[PDB]
Amino acid sequence: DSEVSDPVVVETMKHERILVDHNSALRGAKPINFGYLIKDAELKLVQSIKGS
Amino acid sequence: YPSMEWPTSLDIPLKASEELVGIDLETDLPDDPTDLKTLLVEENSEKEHWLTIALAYCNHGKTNEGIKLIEMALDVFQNSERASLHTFLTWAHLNLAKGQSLSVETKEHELTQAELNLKDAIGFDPTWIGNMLATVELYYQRGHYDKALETSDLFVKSIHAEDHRSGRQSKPNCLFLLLRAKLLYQKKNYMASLKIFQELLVINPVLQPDPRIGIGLCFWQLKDSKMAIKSWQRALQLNPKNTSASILVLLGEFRESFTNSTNDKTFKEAFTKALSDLNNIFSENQHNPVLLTLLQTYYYFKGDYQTVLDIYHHRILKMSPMIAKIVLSESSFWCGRAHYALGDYRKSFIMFQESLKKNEDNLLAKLGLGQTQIKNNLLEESIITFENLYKTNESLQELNYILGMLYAGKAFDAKTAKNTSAKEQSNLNEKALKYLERYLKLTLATKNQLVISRAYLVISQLYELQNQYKTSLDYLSKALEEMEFIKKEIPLEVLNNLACYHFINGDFIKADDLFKQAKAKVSDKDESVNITLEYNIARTNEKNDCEKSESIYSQVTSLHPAYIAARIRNLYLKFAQSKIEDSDMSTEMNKLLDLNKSDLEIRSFYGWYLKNSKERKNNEKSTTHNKETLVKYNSHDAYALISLANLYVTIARDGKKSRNPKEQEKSKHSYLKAIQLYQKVLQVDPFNIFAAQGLAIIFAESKRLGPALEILRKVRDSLDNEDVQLNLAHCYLEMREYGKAIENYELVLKKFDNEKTRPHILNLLGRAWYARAIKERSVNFYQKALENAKTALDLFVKESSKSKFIHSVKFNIALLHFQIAETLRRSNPKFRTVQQIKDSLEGLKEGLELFRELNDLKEFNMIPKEELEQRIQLGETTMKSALERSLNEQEEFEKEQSAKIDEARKILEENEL
Amino acid sequence: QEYIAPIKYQNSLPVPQLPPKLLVYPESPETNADSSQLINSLYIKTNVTNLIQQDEDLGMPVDLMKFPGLLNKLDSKLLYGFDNVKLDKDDRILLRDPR
Amino acid sequence: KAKEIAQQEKLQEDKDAKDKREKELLVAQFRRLGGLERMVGELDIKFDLKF
Repeated sequence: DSEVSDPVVVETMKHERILVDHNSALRGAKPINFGYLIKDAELKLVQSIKGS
Repeated sequence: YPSMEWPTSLDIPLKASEELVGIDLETDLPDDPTDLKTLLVEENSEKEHWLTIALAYCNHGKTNEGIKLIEMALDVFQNSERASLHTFLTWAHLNLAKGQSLSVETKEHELTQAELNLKDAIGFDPTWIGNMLATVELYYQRGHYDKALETSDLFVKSIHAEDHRSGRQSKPNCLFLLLRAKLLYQKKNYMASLKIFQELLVINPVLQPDPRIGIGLCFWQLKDSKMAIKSWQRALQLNPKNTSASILVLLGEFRESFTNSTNDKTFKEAFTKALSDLNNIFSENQHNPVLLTLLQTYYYFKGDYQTVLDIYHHRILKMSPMIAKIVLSESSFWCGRAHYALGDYRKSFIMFQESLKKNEDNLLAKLGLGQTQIKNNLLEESIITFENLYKTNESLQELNYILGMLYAGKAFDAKTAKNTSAKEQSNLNEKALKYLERYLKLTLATKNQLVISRAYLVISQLYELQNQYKTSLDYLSKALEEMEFIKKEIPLEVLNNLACYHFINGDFIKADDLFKQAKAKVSDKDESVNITLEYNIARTNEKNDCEKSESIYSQVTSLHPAYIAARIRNLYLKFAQSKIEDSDMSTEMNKLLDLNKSDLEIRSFYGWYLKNSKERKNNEKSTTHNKETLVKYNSHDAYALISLANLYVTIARDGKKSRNPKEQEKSKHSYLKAIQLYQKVLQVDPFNIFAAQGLAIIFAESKRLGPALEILRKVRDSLDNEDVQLNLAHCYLEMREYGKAIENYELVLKKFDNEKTRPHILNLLGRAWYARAIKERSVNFYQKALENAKTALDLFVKESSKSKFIHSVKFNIALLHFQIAETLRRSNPKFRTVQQIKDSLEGLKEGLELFRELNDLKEFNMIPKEELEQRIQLGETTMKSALERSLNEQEEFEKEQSAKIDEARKILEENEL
Repeated sequence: QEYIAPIKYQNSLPVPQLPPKLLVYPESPETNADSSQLINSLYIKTNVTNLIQQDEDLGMPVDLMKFPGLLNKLDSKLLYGFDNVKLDKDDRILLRDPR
Repeated sequence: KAKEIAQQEKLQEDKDAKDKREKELLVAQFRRLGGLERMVGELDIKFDLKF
């Protein structure tokens, strides 16, 4: 089915808070905003790759 | 000090005798004033004695007796004689209209009577000052402060205009000064008003009303309240019967119980004296709104909320239209406080609204309004009111705290939601941080009040959300340090979260110690918190006591299999150490996935497993798995998106190195889909450095090495990783920057002891040294390349790895030996060793042995095996012979030079005298 | 030119690496935004400020019946103040500026 | 003639007296969250009034 019904871990999750998950861990150890690359990759790669 | 007390005796001339009859204006006055009318009409007394007896009546608590005696007097004197008598009556009724415990219609009656008599007197004499002052005071009592002040100004200009019109001047008139000082206090021009009050003090230090009162009022408004109190105390020192000075001193006592108390005992003494003085004054001034609002304060802080409400309802409301609206606002604000304390937030809202209606600048009432809005779950509305208050109170600690917490709650809630964009999240985080840090800066600027440590906890969580965990550590340690400064017990939660912040920073020993403190602060019977604390300890000791971690993991996975993190890391540790058979691993992950198939952490662990093995399950199932994660569970999941983009990049690069029409354009399309996936990840999270690294890799594989290197440098500044260092080295190699390529290759080797990646890095070190060798014809660089390649090959056959790689490094070694031979052969003998040429001949023989083992192998087509044959039978015949020619030349060279020294020997033997 | 060593750039997401778990702090009602203790915190500082103006008369009723000679003998003199006044020190400190 | 090391250690214990009064004021309950009520409730003054 799915996994087994454990009331004692259910109340463990209620009191837990996740420091880092699988997705935030991809920010590294110090925050670097890489949003500008959205523009960069689209002027330096896509338009040069679309020459085909 | 001077005196303007009234004479306590009157002598009236008698008319039968010419002697005098004496009246004590203190005692002798009849209980009904008509008993003196008689005496004043037979002996035809002057009107001034009528006025004197009436003034005595009024100044001894019998103003009605006086108004009626001057009423009687109006029958006795005729037209112009009445002028003074009307002026008196005006000021009489004014003082009846000043009844504090009076009703509203009686006060309007007394003011009507005042202006009746004033219009009469001014008709008889318009320029008598008693009339003129009576006019401005009338305007004052009718709230027309602007008109009162301009009529005072017109009068003052007029009086100077009729002494510079009779040629003289005037020294200041105390009552015009006093009215202008009061009116300037009303216009909130406090400083100006202070000066006038101060001016009066030097002109008349026994003036009534006491100008020290106004001095203190303006000192208090100008934030020198300390001095304010002194002047008020001064006023009570000079006159203990002055009840308003007494009340001002009482207010000073309440304020000084807060400002002057050193500790708890002194505060209790000062507040108890303030309260007993309040009781003493109040039990003879029971309709004083100020004392009633003070009682309200006391009853609120004593928890007696019903009495707060009762005071408002049964006392203040009955007399509300005559209370000054600032005092009424204080009383309605306390009534709202009481309603709030009783959990009746509708009525506390109503009363904070009413308090704001009577004083729009009542700060505490507005804070209460916003709080009642919070209590009614009107969050955005409460934010509106708090921010409108912030527009003019940005330096208020309590307001910065409240707004910081409201916005922190909004940020945390936004984090738990799916549909919160990255800029919504960051804007919320930064707004809450702005407010909370301004709270901290303001609270620490003062040194009387302590920091609410909740602010430290919330700030450290917010900096979690900003990916600044050392700041989290710093702020939470400030919380713990403050707690222990006030000798308060440290919550298990703060120790545990402090240990987590220490873990994320690399201090596993401090984290271990704090997790053990947290667990030491727990009952043995409880197991909900004990599961998380056991996982925390095991997770912290993975790299230092891995045998303890695996035991804890086995216990948590056996007893409580639903605890996911323990399962994931138990399987990770046993897989990464080859402690689990690959069959039983491939079974364990499926039994871990097929019961928690929506757990995105488990899905990402599964994707990692599929990518990592690269044998049992490869890119087919990882493409389907990650697209299942996207199109069925999140579709914004950075992890699955990046794995998809990575597989697209691998198929793109393996399409770009072949020549097949339809199937080199599927590499142009796959680079584009990979770019699109990285771009979407950056839309969801612009701080995702792995998307940046993938884009940089695509930049480098379009031979755009500048941008690729700058992205890889910025990624390395936040990711201490095998791959980013390897990519930096790779990229330096492709820029012909052989020095930095070699530096970064040996760096990635000196950290990150990884055995499956080691031979490839040694082979690329060999490639870099080979590159720097052919571009300087240096045999030392060829030999550095040679040792690197030799150790790479020995490890390739230690691993038993792909014969692709072993053949490639065998070719590399043979090529290097041939290059060494051919570079030594083209060298000046003064730069060679005989033993270096010997070594190069034996190196060339071993190069040819590897070349013929590459030729007879029926699968090696990295060189055409027609170039390979020619170098075999160029190594076999000719090059060899060449390298012995340069060998024989070298030693003949060597011998020749032993020729040369001995000739020098005989020449410097020959040269003696 | 001919040394064989292929270059392979890698991105390679990590294993999730589930760090230690935080615990939600126990509720502290007196430090919420809705706490009355914040209003009390502020009251400690601003305590009785809005009461010092006892009434619309500012605690300072104007009464001409307090001036001998005036209102009975028409003696305006006492309104223009004593000349050559002494000003005791506990009164003289009250002409200072705020601080 | 440097016998004045008695009066430079008078300055330092006067400073730490000043610091002990600052600390005593910080942890005083009447200046802390919820403490003003707690201290008002500990008073032994009994108004006899009903409104």
